Amino acid sequence: EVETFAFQAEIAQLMSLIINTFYSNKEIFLRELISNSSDALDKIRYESLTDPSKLDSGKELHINLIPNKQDRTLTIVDTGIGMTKADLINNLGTIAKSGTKAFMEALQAGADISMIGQFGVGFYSAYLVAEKVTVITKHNDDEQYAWESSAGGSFTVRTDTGEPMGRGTKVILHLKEDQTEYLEERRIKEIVKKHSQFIGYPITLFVE
Amino acid sequence: EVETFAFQAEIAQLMSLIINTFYSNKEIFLRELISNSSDALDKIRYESLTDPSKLDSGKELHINLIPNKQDRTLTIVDTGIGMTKADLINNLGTIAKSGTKAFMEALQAGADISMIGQFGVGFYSAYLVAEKVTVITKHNDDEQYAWESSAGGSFTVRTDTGEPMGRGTKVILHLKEDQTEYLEERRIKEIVKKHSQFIGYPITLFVE
Ligand SMILES: CCc1cc(-c2[nH]nc(C)c2-c2ccc3c(c2)OCCO3)c(O)cc1O
Ligand SMILES: CCc1cc(-c2[nH]nc(C)c2-c2ccc3c(c2)OCCO3)c(O)cc1O
Repeated sequence: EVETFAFQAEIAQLMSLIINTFYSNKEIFLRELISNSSDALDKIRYESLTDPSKLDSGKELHINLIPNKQDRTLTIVDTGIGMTKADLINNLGTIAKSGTKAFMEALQAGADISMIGQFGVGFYSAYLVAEKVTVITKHNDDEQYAWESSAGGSFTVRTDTGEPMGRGTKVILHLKEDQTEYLEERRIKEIVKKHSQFIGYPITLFVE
Repeated sequence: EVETFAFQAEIAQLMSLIINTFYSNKEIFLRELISNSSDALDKIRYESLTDPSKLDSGKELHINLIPNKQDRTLTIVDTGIGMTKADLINNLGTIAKSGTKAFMEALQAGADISMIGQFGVGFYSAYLVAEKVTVITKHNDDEQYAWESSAGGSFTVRTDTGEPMGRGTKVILHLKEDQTEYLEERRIKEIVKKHSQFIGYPITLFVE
């Protein structure tokens, strides 16, 4: 079973600006995703302080960067708090309607696209480099869900068959044809060091 | 009634490093506090999307910067989600034990003190400029509380008498004698523009 939803008008607009604006500094997508992972990891660490049982679905709090040159996907996995079905539908837990409006007004007054994360909508920077994004997520209070979108104004949500992840969020970037540099090991390392060097959780870059 | 608590050893250590390390770029305290306010504002905006009644304690989502040269205090107020008594006691809702350890290890490997916010413990950067910090907070699910500390290994929590704030968090910096520059209007504006220029919520700098 697959449900299909329209993005709110404001998120459709944000997505179109990211996809259609000429902007060469596309590499900032990664620190935005890493920063999202870090926030979700913070959240599970804090909840676990009063209820250790929240970590029964995995004690290790970390981030994995997984390139696959065959599928042309870059995957950012964390073992953070994950998301419920309702959070996913509700702009992946972001304040995207108000965040987008504030971001637009900022762009009018001298901001640029790399400041997107300052408005709580950094997730959508994914579309700087990816033609399609799949988000798989598992919250302690819910089943595993798969969100997906190639933009165009719509996204799907379904229950995720098979591969149970325990707890956390997985962002699979199906990369644009001309953005394959972000599957190269030295490129990913360079970007982590440039933008995400000092982070509260370990980051493992998988090799192929 | 006043309760007195010991900081966990790790937070006592973080606090001592901030107070005793020679580090001239003290002005970053403000963007860390503004960034905390922004996160709390994000949180109430998101909760309000499924339950509008969460905003009955105030619809306006903003940040106020209030200097007072007579009391020598700089106060950062927001109308964010606020904090419960347990959050306050639990390192003001931060992941400060793990955050501190990660921050220390980062400092050993080329980080500096301005990266403190990357470890979820930016609040304590307050002690770069303040001899005593008072935090007043009001969550929808609780009464108004006052947290306070002049470091030295301890903090107090009490119920807050009188001045009800509706909803949010108030950080009153009782500034060190030699740090009065942060009460000057042009100094505060300069710092907001340098470090907190593009933020998802309005910031009002009160005049005297
Ligand atoms: C789809 C975007 C995304 C979300 C998460 C994530 N998992 N669990 C949570 C609560 C989050 C999350 C949600 C919203 C958000 C986040 C993180 O960063 C702060 C403000 O916006 C994540 O871990 C990675 C990620 O790329
Ligand atoms: C005492 C530190 C502080 C806290 C808040 C605040 N109010 N409500 C909440 C949930 C928060 C908060 C708590 C922890 C935290 C915050 C924000 O920034 C992200 C991670 O660490 C705040 O609004 C301002 C502020 O200076």
